[PDB]
Amino acid sequence: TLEQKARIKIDSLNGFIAEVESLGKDALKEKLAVRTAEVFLKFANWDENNIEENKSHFEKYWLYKNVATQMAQELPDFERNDILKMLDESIAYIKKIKKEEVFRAPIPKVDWSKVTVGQDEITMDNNKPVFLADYTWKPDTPELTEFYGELNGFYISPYYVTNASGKINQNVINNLNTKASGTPGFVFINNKNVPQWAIDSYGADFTKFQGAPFLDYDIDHPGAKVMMSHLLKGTVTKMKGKHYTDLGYMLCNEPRWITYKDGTKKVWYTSGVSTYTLDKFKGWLQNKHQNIAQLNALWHSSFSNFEEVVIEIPIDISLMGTPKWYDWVTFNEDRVTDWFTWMKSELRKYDPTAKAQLKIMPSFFTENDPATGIDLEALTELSEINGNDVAANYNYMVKGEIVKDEKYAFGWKELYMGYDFLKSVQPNQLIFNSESHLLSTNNARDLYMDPKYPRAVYWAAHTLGLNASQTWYWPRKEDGSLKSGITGAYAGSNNQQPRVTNALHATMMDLNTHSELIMKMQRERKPIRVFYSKAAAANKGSYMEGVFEMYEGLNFEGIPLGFATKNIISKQDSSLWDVIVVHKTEQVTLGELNTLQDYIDNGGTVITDAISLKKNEYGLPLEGLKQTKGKLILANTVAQAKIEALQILETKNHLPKVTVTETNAEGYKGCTWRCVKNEQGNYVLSIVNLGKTEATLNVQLKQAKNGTVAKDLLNGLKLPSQLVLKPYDVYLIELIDE
Repeated sequence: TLEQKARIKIDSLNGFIAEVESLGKDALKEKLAVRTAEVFLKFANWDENNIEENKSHFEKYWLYKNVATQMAQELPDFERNDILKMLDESIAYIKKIKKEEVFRAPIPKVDWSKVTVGQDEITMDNNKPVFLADYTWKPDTPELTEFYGELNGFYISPYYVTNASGKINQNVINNLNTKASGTPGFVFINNKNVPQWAIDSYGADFTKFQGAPFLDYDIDHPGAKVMMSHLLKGTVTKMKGKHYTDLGYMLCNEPRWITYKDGTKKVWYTSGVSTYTLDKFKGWLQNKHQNIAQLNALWHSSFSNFEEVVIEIPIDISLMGTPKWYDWVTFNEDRVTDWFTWMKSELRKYDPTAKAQLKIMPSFFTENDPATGIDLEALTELSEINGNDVAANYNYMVKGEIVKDEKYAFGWKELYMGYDFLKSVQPNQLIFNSESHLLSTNNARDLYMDPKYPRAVYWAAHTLGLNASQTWYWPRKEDGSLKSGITGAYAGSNNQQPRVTNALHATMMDLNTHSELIMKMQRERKPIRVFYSKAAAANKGSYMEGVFEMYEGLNFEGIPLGFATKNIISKQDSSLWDVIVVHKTEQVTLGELNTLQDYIDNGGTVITDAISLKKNEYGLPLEGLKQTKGKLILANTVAQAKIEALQILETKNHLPKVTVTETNAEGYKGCTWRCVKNEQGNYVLSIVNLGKTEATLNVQLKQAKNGTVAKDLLNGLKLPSQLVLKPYDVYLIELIDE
């Protein structure tokens, strides 16, 4: 039987591990293989005995609905055979280790008990930087914490305020009194299960208006603060300085305040707003317009004063582009930011050192979701840790079928644009993906997913700033059964994927081995900033297609990309970059325009196309920019702006000191790369093939005295002049002058 073969493989592998370590080499990756094999052998025996439960889970996901029986029946032998391939791959490699056909540096073993969470790095002893990985709901057992992480945490919810005097649930106080510091983790603030006293006191209106589906109450109702203050006051002083606050206080799980309509189509999570919200909107309208006639001309309204302003919320999406749509969506962003400005300062009263963060989805930003109320920049400014749960799309499920990315190996835009924006707003802060959806999500899933994919995307995520991650997800219990509450997200995901799970932590050991090189790419200057306007975004649903168009054209030059905004220019040192590129940003506020002028007035360079920067948020004409002491370069096409932008770096001497030229059968580059200098002063490249076909790379130094010879840092060999990259392939190489 397959399991009997597998235990034979395990026996041979363990034997090889022992021999290699006796010769003084490191076999920690292969030890991860064996454990992953043991664990999933257990998973598969439970599957075999629970076809009916597994069939019901496969019925919950549309891709597998019609073959649920088939999938549940075949799952145990899928997992077992995946385990065999895993053991074979490891057995072969540990023989190359034994025979010295490869040289792999000892992998550091991350003891979570001996790691320190800094401002922009996590480090273990010896001050070696490290990167942390765990899973959502993984069991806390020795079997799993040895390789799959030891993330700590604490969970609070307004349901713990048991009366209106602010008494906290006693079993929670007992737990908080006896829970030790423990390993590093984060505080989860639930915003559901409003307690009965709040309902009784504040009435039906208190929960009629929601930040659905993860906040169940009216953030603008005065009771909202009374309730949240009670919870924070009664628990947080017990948490101050505990290691389970090291990765912050998560103020909200996937926040959003969706407030638009679409005729008779169902808009998920949308809500109206209370009288309290309209009262703040009126105040906001007073500050924005000054007098009612100005608002009335833009709204085509005829209010006599601001107290008489009326707006229908949810506001229909057909109004997008109108002044009234801009005012609502912008105010909605601001009022949500106000709630978290309040929530943070209340938190600080009880833990003055608290690091705020949110589990924000950056896809609202990269996909330009309408009327969400989420100002990604403004909530990231208020955070000490760059929280998020960004995703990537191995595929796209359309109407219950798999569709692949039309252009690349997988959908990476959300990760690269997302994290580059996070690291432009908070360049000196850690990234903590507290519910990583790089493996699977609502519309991305494949039981048979190629194990090269988790490697590429987690490697990519870490070059971009990722420092710690809780990966979605590990719903399996200790004995291999499943937690109750299994939804459609389960079928096909990582708890049915031995080699996908193996790849993840095996890629983490590569990342940790060479973590100093990764931190150099995370800290690298970002000389080119693509401009982003919330005003353009509010007005044009398709706005982020033109933005990605510019970003995409720049993202394969060995340069880490960044963004610029009004606040980034107003608040940060312009010497941190060389040029700002504007592309297809047709509407901006006057504050945005003048800040871009201030940047040129003080010696900066702006590349823009002719169509941008000439209408305001209401569609009224703006003067655009002028060249003064700095420079203004006009360039309509992505190709021209790319030529102009790279020249500015050339002048300022900020181009990579390495060139990479790529052949592929696609007509565009798909190998994205990074270049930094190591301690011996040799240049090191990280390369990921994002393209859907094989790429040949000619890599050369710029000042080579003898030549350019590349060495594989992962396995210690010299590589051929023409590097070949299959889709998803990952290279970490050092360039030598020979």
